[PDB]
Amino acid sequence: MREIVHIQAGQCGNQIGAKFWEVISDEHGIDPTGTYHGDSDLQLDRISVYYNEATGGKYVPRAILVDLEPGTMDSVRSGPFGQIFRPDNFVFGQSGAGNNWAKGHYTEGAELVDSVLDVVRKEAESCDCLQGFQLTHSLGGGTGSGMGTLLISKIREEYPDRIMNTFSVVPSPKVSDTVVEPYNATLSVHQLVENTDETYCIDNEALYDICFRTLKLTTPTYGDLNHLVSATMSGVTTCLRFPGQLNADLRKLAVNMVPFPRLHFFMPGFAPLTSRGSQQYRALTVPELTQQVFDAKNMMAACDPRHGRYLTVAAVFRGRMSMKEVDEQMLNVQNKNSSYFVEWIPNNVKTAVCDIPPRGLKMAVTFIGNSTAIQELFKRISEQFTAMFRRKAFLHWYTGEGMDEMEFTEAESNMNDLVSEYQQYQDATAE
Amino acid sequence: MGLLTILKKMKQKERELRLLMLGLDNAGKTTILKKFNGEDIDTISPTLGFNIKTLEHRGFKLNIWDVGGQKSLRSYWRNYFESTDGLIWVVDSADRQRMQDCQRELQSLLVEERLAGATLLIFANKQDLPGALSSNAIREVLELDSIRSHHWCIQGCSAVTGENLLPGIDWLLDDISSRIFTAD
Amino acid sequence: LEAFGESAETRALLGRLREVHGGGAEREVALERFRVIMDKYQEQPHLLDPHLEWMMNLLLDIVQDQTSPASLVHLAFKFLYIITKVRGYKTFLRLFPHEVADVEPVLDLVTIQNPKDHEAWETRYMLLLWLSVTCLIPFDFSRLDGNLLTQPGQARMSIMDRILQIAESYLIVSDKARDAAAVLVSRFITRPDVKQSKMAEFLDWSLCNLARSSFQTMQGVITMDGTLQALAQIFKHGKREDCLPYAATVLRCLDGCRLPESNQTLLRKLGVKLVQRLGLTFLKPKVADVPEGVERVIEQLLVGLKDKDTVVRWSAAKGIGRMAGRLPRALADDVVGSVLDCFSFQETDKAWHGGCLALAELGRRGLLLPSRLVDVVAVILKALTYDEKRGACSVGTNVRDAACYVCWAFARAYEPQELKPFVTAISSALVIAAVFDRDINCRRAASAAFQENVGRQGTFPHGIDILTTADYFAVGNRSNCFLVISVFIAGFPEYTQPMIDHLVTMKISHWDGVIRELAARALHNLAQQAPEFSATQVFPRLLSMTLSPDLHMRHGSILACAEVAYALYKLAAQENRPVTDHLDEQAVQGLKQIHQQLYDRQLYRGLGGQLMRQAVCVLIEKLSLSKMPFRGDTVIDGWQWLINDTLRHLHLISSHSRQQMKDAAVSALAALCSEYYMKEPGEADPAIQEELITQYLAELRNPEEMTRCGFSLALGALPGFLLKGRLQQVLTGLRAVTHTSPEDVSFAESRRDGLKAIARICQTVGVKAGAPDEAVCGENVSQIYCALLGCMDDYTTDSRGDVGTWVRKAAMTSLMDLTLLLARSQPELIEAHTCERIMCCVAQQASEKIDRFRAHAASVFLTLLHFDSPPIPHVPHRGELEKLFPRSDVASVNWSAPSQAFPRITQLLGLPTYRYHVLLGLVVSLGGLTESTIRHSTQSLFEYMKGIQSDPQALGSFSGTLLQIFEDNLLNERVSVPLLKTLDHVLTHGCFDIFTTEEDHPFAVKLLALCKKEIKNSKDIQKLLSGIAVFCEMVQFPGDVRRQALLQLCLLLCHRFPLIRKTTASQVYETLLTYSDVVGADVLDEVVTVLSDTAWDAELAVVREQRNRLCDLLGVPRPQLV
Ligand SMILES: Nc1nc2c(ncn2[C@@H]2O[C@H](COP(=O)(O)OP(=O)(O)OP(=O)(O)O)[C@@H](O)[C@H]2O)c(=O)[nH]1
Ligand SMILES: Nc1nc2c(ncn2[C@@H]2O[C@H](COP(=O)(O)OP(=O)(O)O)[C@@H](O)[C@H]2O)c(=O)[nH]1
Ligand SMILES: [Mg+2]
Ligand SMILES: [Mg+2]
Repeated sequence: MREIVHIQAGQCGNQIGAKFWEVISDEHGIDPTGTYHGDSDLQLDRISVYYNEATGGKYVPRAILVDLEPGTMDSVRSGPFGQIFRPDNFVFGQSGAGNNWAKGHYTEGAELVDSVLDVVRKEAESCDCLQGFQLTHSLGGGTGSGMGTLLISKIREEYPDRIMNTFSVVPSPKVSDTVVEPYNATLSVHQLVENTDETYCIDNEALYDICFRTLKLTTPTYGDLNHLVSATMSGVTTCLRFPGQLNADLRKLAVNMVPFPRLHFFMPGFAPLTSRGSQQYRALTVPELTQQVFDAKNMMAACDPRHGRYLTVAAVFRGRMSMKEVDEQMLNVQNKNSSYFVEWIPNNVKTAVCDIPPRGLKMAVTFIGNSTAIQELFKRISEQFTAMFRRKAFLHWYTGEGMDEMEFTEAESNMNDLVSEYQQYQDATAE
Repeated sequence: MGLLTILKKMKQKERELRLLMLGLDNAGKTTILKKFNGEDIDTISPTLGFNIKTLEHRGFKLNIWDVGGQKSLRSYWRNYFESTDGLIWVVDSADRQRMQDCQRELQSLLVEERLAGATLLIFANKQDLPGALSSNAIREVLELDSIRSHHWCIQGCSAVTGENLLPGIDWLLDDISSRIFTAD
Repeated sequence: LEAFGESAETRALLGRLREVHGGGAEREVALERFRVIMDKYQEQPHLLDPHLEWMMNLLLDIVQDQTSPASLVHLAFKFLYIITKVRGYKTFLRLFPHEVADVEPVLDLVTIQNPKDHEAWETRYMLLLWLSVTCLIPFDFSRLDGNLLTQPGQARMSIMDRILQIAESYLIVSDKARDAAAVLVSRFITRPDVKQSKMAEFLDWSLCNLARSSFQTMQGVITMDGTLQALAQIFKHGKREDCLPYAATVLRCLDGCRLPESNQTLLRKLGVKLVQRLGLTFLKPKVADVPEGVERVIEQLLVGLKDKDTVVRWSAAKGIGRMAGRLPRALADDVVGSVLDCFSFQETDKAWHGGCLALAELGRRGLLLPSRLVDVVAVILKALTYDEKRGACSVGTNVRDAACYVCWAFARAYEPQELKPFVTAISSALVIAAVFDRDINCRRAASAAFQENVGRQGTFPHGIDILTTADYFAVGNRSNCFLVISVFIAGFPEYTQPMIDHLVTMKISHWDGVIRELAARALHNLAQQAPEFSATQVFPRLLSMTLSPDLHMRHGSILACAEVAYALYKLAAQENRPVTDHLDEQAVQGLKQIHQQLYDRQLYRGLGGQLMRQAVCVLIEKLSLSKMPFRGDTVIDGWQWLINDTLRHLHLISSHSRQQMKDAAVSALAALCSEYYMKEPGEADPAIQEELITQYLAELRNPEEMTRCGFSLALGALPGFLLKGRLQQVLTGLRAVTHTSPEDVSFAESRRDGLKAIARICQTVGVKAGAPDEAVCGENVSQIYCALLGCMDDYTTDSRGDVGTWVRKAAMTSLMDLTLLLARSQPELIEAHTCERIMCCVAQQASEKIDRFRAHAASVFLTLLHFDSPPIPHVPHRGELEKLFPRSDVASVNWSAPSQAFPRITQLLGLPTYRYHVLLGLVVSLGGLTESTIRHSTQSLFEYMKGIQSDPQALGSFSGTLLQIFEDNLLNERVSVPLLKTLDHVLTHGCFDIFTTEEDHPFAVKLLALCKKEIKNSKDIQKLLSGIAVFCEMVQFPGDVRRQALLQLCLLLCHRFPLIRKTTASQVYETLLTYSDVVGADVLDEVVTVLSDTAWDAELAVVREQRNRLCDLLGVPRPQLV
């Protein structure tokens, strides 16, 4: 019984966490009342990984909400599934940070870190075997990313033998109109490269393009981006929430998908892509699903895996299919003399099989790739860092709080070194 | 909560003072409020409830309340005796018959457990009236001299002409700022 | 932010509500727009105070209209709620209406609310608070009802009755409406009529809720929290004579509820809150006969300070402070004594936070007596220095925060004469903490307390002087507080010895290495303000700490000793006196036993071995840079050894601290050789010069890589006087490693370090024209330039990636360090051919695809070109390059960004000498894999081709250079696919549109043959695709080349891989659709159908016939099996 303590910081992180919880509640079979009305034995086979055992068979999530203002904390408490969460799991302040990393990491963040670690320890003590920690947040805000990095560092210092997962979200100009989002994006990346094991990059530019073109939406909002993020998250943790022949361990999965301790960034994808309301279209075969999941269009990141090198790949299918079909497909794809040869799939994919598809779909597939193309994203924000740091724009907001230009130079050097290492390993021999 | 956050909160609370205005009916409790802001007083109606006004003066945010001076509205004054930094009792100088009602109302308000921490301002309104009692006479009928556990004071004014109100408000604000903090 | 500069936008957004309430996408957009506009003032919402009223009235004239639909009313209430979270309800509700005509319109709206509608929770929240702001009306609820017996058969229910039935229902909900129900009852039961009518009913309901509810059932916990909050609010905002009668039954029930043992943090906090609310109902409010329940309340509130959460500790401290302020002066002493018990030795650090909070709360009111000064103060001195390590984490932040809070509350707890006895122990504590504290919150927490103390009292030594400098913003940077403000504070005699003692005791023995280094660097400067005290008292102290069993303490003490020795040497160097004047024989005697006491305890093993080596190397460097008196003593022979061993065991050091270790060892060796290895002025020891050099040279051949890497930098750090007649051997030994041998294929770091070592050696010896084995002369200058250029073509590619690039970096910084030297001595040595080759190589390494090496190369090029003192001779098109890169524009250029580099590098094609190399370098970027780099390079190349496309001569020379580059890299896998992709792009863009006029151009006639020879017998899929694209783009050239390309395209259509078969047809379709003159209209509807119908991914034998049929249409000879 491996228990994973879930965490969600910032407005975007809290919203993504709530959406993912509400999505998996319908798959596991737990009504929002806090009881299980599911009719499948496989559902309760691994429910303890994300739910606690209370009196009367009531399942309580393991999430820990954290913020610096109360607005979003109040919206989730009154949401469709706002009763399952414990009232004492909501930690918040009043003033917020103000889209400032120094104010959300060193002042208010470090001020509420005590109350947050209180609940973190209270939750960790109620677990038979703790596996790791998960956090959902963004990188274009102050409170969110600041408190996320601070809590990650604290959990690493107090629990060095625990895995860390961060479903960080990369901002984009087409979604936000804030000028200091590059600075906060650079600092969080520097902190994560030092205190993280897994980082699922979820670009906010790829999701917007998908919602605008694929879904054919006139004016997409955060509701068309959060649904996709929650769907991808549910598709990623399909093995960690249900049985499976493949090894569904978090530590072993991270070890196999983290061959490099600085290139631990993973691009996640999922086909078929659906919107809100309309989700029951058709049932795609295994070949079509594999072709769509490995397509740059079904990628949550703005980078294309084809423009790089495949280091590690993890595929997870769910629906009504046998492992033999997936194995034959994956073996014929790499066969250069077959009639189904492609040029965007490596010669080793960790395939998985499941019998519990999501809601509104009969079959689904998820892919996670440690390709080097993600470096492109690291170069997209870096350029912006050069169009501000050189002019010292809005630097009095950071230096006035306590930060030094020595912290900015170190973060820039770390980002440059990461990009250089990625580009260097991209040119390695494929032996 | 950190010391810095605790101090940020103490400053915001001290920047906002509270002044509860009371007195017998038809004593000019609304006219003084309307004159202190620069509004019109000819179109004033007899208050049939209560009013609140948030103004700024000498860097202080004054949330002045004004409750009815009626008997059926006197049994509810206890609903506004919380976080009151100052009290302002209005008295009609031209009123010579109901001089004991105000003296009885102020005495009952002085023996209040919640109003012990505030500065008393006696506004002897309606001074231009030919039959208006001077400040010395009113200082002897309201039994103001006996008071010792309250920083009281009495100044004659006229709301219609806006006279002697600013000095009284300034004295009240100075006496309120002379202290540091208040009790819970 | 001075004012609200978004009034028109907010007004328009509010007005658009009446025509966006029927939309689902626009509604969310407007909501998200209203949220982001209002969140800008979350840190200072007071600036919005002048606007509140107008926006509130706008949202009110939409929810206060009878023609308003539910959906439109729900958006207005959502906006109203958005304005109440930012300003807060306590301040925003004072402006809401409160007229007697708003009592029934608001209660009737509260009676059409769906409790099961989770989407409309903001509506219910705004409803309850409005109903509560309407219970202030100074009238009886009876006067409003009028006559209840007007409806025969069913009498109407009273307004007060309805409100009691609204509050009881909303106080057991799971949404945010329950919190709005807590604010309603607080203004419903606390009035006269309701007090006499429904107080008993509500109390029975609450006592029933807390008599049946549990902390296990979810709804039970929901019932517990709401009831406790309601009771607390009632006891807070309730009269004391109407409440005291019920205080005896409420506590008796709370005691039986068992809250302390329950596993809920909110329930316990509310319980402590309700316990402190009942506690003050028994005492009389004071303005600065003890029932039995007060003792039980105190016993409960003194057990709420040892809680496991700070949210409950703060509430317990507030309750204790509020209770002590009401009790007599006798029980206050007992309460203080009982609270002081929290600071016992057996109590944990959590109990200390609550104790300090209670002490601060007591001092704020001025209840602590003078007799409690010798004790309480004695505890604070420790709470300010609380910093322990509990396993892998650290604790002591909240303790120091509470200590600073207590210190800030002592400026009004005692008279200036009452606290006059402890102004020497508390001023030293405040200052010391604000200066060395780790956390920034504590530092500024100590800064505010000191400011308040010097403002109210003003009896601290140099209060204004210390406050002006160490202000709120000055203590923001931790580095500034340790190396600058610390010296300013130590300038006075009252803050010198205490600070040094605190630094040497705790900070030196800290668990963090960065903190220890900062403390050592701070002591370095502090020793200047107190040399005698640091040489007679601190040096014995640190010397005894170097013999401690603790590893971190030993490292810190060694660093402190080294820094103090360096400071003493610097200070003595001013008066021109030896360093022995400060340190005594015993002090210099103990500085010669540190390393022999570490090596004899085997303290150089394990994880601490690297730290001990670093500390000892820093100490040796600081001692050698001071000219200590250890010459001739065997101790020197020890130090040297400890260096060599390090260079021999670099692979044992972790990968996160090997570079720093190597650099420190090299620096120590350099400082030692230029101090303890000199026989005479200008000469060196013959025995050591020989043995060290032979050992180092023989070590260069060790198969281990890290050893060679270390010994390279070691050779590159020796002084100049030790290489007066051994340069001809050291240079040869260094060049022997720079060569790539069959065994040293993946050995790139060794050569990277050898190049850097050759740079340093060449810089130290300088140039002397005539002396080969002493200095760089015209005899050993060519060999150096040849060895440096032979490492610029290091494109070694392994499973680690393109590691060879690293070596290239060492070739750009080395070749520079040499050139700049010659120009500053003998510019004649800089030959023309060598300079031209160096410039062309720098140009190629600055037109690469990697972004950090390309940026390094451009900077080196600019530095070599912007050299004017003197100007480097023999510079091809020097003026041209200078005009292309003016000094004014170089000040702001993003060379790392391809967009701000490729358009500036493509212009170099205009110069003949650069045209070739620059293109060979840009081909890798034009045919790489990075998408942004490909796009930028292609755009910059087309921007330059547009200027020479209509020129037969320029275009011809460009094509010739491209084909020469292709031929030179024939069969080269690192240049074949990229150059093929570049050619494909250039052909698709239509740059060579002039050569397509005639027939059989000398360009394509050989380009096609080269492509054929390149793709002859190729299995790579990418190479095959590139070749197919090139052969499908080359069709534009008429003549025999077109027929040969068509024959190749037919040959490739029938390949072993069905994928290639399909891609060839897919590309041939596009090629035919593009160029129409290639095939006439008489056989054009016969090719498209065969390509669309024929399945090129099916049986190859069957597709051979269709493919052969497409050879009889295109007119291509049909090949056979040879
Ligand atoms: N995809 C997505 N991005 C979001 C969402 N909410 C916010 N963002 C992005 O998050 C970034 C920062 O905003 P938040 O995360 O809400 O801010 P915060 O992290 O709470 O920080 P403070 O505002 O300083 O308190 C911006 O770039 C937004 O575009 C959301 O629901 N979905
Ligand atoms: N002559 C005179 N009349 C006044 C003065 N102040 C108020 N009044 C009048 O007295 C009446 C009572 O005023 P009002 O403010 O309604 O009394 P309140 O309702 O107790 O505050 C109004 O008609 C005022 O115009 C004053 O200073 N002098
Ligand atoms: Mg926010
Ligand atoms: Mg009135």
